[PDB]
Amino acid sequence: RFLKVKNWETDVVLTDTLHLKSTLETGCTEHICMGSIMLPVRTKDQLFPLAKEFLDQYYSSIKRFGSKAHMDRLEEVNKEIESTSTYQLKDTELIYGAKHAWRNASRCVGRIQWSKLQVFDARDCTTAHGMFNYICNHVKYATNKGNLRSAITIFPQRTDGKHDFRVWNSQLIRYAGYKQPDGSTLGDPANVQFTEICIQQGWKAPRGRFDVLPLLLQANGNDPELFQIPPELVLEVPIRHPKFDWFKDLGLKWYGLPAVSNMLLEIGGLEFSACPFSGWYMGTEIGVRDYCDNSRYNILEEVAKKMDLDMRKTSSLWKDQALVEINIAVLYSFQSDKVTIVDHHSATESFIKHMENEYRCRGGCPADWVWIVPPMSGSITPVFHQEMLNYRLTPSFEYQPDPWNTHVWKG
Amino acid sequence: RFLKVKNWETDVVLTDTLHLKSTLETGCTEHICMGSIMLPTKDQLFPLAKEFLDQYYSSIKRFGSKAHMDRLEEVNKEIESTSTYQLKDTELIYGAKHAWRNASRCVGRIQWSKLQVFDARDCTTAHGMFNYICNHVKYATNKGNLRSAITIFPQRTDGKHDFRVWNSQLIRYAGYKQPDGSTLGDPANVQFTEICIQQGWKAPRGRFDVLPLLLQANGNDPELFQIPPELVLEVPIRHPKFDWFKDLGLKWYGLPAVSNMLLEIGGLEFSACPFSGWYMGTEIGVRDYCDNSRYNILEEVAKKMDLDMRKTSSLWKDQALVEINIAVLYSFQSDKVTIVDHHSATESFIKHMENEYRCRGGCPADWVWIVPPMSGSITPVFHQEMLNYRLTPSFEYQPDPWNTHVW
Ligand code: HEM
Ligand code: HEM
Ligand SMILES: N=C(Nc1cccc(CNCCc2cccc(F)c2)c1)c1cccs1
Ligand SMILES: N=C(Nc1cccc(CNCCc2cccc(F)c2)c1)c1cccs1
Ligand SMILES: C[C@H](O)[C@H](O)[C@H]1CNc2nc(N)[nH]c(=O)c2N1
Ligand SMILES: C[C@H](O)[C@H](O)[C@H]1CNc2nc(N)[nH]c(=O)c2N1
Ligand SMILES: OC[C@@H](O)[C@@H](O)[C@H](O)[C@H](O)CO
Ligand SMILES: OC[C@@H](O)[C@@H](O)[C@H](O)[C@H](O)CO
Ligand SMILES: OC[C@@H](O)[C@@H](O)[C@H](O)[C@H](O)CO
Ligand SMILES: [Zn+2]
Repeated sequence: RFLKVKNWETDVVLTDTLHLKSTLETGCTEHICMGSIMLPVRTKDQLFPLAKEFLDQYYSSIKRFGSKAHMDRLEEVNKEIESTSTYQLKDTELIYGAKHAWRNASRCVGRIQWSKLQVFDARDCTTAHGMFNYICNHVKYATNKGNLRSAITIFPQRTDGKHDFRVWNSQLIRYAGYKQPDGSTLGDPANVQFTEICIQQGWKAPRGRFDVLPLLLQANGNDPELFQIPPELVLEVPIRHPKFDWFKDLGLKWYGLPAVSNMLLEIGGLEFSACPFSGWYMGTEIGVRDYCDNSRYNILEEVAKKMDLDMRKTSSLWKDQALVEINIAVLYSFQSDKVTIVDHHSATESFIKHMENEYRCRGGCPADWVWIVPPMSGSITPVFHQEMLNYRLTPSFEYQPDPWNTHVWKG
Repeated sequence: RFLKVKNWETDVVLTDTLHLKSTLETGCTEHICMGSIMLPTKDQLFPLAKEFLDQYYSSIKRFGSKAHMDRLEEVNKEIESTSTYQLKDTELIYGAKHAWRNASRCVGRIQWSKLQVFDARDCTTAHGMFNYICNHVKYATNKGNLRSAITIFPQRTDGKHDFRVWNSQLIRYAGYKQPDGSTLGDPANVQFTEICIQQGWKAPRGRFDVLPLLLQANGNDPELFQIPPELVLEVPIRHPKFDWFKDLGLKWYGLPAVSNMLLEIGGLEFSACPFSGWYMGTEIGVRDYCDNSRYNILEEVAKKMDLDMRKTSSLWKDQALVEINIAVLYSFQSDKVTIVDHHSATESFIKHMENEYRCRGGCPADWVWIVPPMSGSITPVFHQEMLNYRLTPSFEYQPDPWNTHVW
């Protein structure tokens, strides 16, 4: 079967066949669309078809499908599964699987970059101190003094589910949040619960507005351990505005390296529960979401005050006005400090070219419109006008529950 | 089977049961979400009529009463014999309000119970349609203090005698493809403009020519009518800070009135059912003015603001976008023509979703359409999970009549 998507700005029509390869399910049915819902231990039985399907995809991409190397590899994996109940990926297959999980990430606007990903193989890691060292190395390589390079570090896969590797942090670099007795929050409200867990575990909290959290690392299903990233490895940008000289006095800064550490990477039925990955920011992530969500740093009022906008009525668009100035400031600052960042115009235009290329060479590009459209100026970006099809391909990044909700404490 | 929607800003979780009542399909499957796609006989009729009458009688606390059973029998009788049926005035009104209530893409539904229903089922000719429409325009405009209204023309019979308004909105501007190769006026309406011309309209060929009405009664050939200028309230667009803004020569009309949809009630189909409310400001300032395939004025505005248009990362488009939208709201407000800003409208909609969950068990909502086209995440709907599903009575899309009509 074929499916068409149309761009309503350009009338360009594209044809999807890739959706035929989708296996995992969406949450939607013929009677209900779940497209705006935020959230979407294996047998030998289920494992061999997953491995075969993956290895067939890998062998086709290297133009060796049905070769002797292909056939021998299938047999080698089959034997390993029934003998040891699982299997190990070769290095090339791991690299391919990690890149493809990114290529297949339908909520990712940055996928034009998918084939340029540095893969660090950390499957020989055994302790949390080992994990600390791997993570430091990742951050230093990815940071590259501001010329950010995409990277992923892949700790040992799941075995019985009782020996998981996990990074408890939601991002490798992120700011603490502290709920005060009077009910206000100091620092980042998104991270209060995790900050509380760190303190409980022994972290000496500085209790300021931008304290970089310590790493909380779990190796081999053991209790997690606390480490501090060396400050010299944490690149940060003070935020200032090109015209508004009072902007600096808001005391804002943000870190340069976005590094997601709480997702699960699934490759050929194997589950990599610790797989921190990093790229670079699109400006709106910081200027719109981190700074301006009511439940995050919530700076809109203070900024509009300093801009002396008319705040008596929403219809003066004071929020919209302040929003734009803050976002200009974020891009200005990163650019001035030579730290990689992309604006939402550049990013969405690049995504449309990526998507079209993918339709032509791959037969499709699964994409989640709700997530691809930026959180400001939606319709003056080309993605707003682009119909998209959302489906799930493997290899993939998947959500997993926060580990404090599942961990069996050893004590 | 019982479904939860979470607001990620406030943590409020609501439980949806209303979706189990859904009849029509979504376009989605368990393998593919089509959430962002723009357009996804007598035997068929009695179940649809029964389902409708059941909800109607339930709504007036008379479910399973003799009045209920009697009407079911009566309509049954009437379909058996006539192959269709007629709604009582009360049922028609209820059904129209509920088609609005059920419109998953409509952010303004807090208003749904306040809809003036004009029954034009006695209408027979295009001149008659013109008269009803003028009366609707004048009633709804109410000198700037806009009132929601729908005018309902006769229902489909054998489908060869359709009433249709060929216009996509009652009031809209013409578009003219030019020797130049550029488009003068509104590029969305080029095709319709030409049809009007080719039917004999004498076009002024300006930037903001109010289209004539192209009205089709009883499956006959459509006829042209000019809406009395005095009934078309228009707003000149100026900015409260930029004195130069007025020199752009921008205006818009006060009355948004959709005329190309099909109203489905209890299986009956009302193919001409023009309906009107009032604007959310972004519709004009973001979409009408700034879409690339529309008036596309971002470049000229940015220029008058002397912004650095060298780099996308200066956010010159974004800055100009906000100013254009400030001007739209200020101009409508200054002239006392009802308008709602996107902050106000989306705040209302969250309150309405909460009412509907509390009083009806749910509220179908299409997040892709509900979130405004600017400043998405600073409005509360951005953070609100929504379930989309199709309830009847409903408004439905239908093919443009010129593709279908046999002249
Ligand atoms: C190279 C620069 C990149 C940019 C600018 C970028 C941009 C983004 C942004 C803006 C989002 C949405 C984030 C949010 O609102 O929470 C996102 C989602 C995502 N991207 Fe990227 N991306 C990049 C690289 C990467 C890399 C290197 C990977 C993994 C190898 C990745 C995988 C993802 C995934 C899995 C999501 C979805 C997260 C979820 O569902 O919660 N991206 N991308
Ligand atoms: C009273 C003020 C109202 C406001 C502010 C309002 C707001 C809106 C907006 C902004 C849209 C999106 C339109 C677009 O982007 O093209 C919309 C969609 C819609 N509204 Fe309303 N609405 C109002 C009243 C009404 C009324 C009176 C009806 C019907 C009786 C109605 C039925 C619809 C329908 C059916 C759609 C979806 C059209 C489609 O799917 O293409 N609304 N509403
Ligand atoms: N630019 C980036 N941003 C990014 C990419 C993927 C994921 C994320 C973080 N997503 C947060 C999702 C989330 C979590 C908790 C609550 C919530 F509302 C939303 C951020 C990158 C991070 C890593 C590589 S690129
Ligand atoms: N404020 C209004 N706006 C509005 C409400 C419903 C529908 C519309 C017009 N929608 C046009 C959607 C559309 C269709 C086909 C192609 C396209 F690009 C865009 C506008 C109202 C119109 C009537 C009552 S409220
Ligand atoms: C409820 C809704 O799905 C939720 O707010 C989504 C909307 N779109 C998003 N898009 C991105 N990129 N990131 C997000 O966190 C969200 N949040
Ligand atoms: C392709 C995409 O579905 C399309 O551009 C939609 C997105 N959301 C929208 N939302 C509204 N309210 N109106 C629209 O016309 C659209 N267009
Ligand atoms: O404070 C705890 C949160 O940071 C955490 O629960 C995240 O929201 C979660 O890891 C998803 O990002
Ligand atoms: O916490 C809700 C959002 O504000 C948050 O997830 C941001 O979008 C994220 O930090 C962007 O990178
Ligand atoms: O033509 C595509 C859109 O610009 C258009 O449908 C507007 O969104 C509409 O006129 C707003 O009322
Ligand atoms: Zn769906």
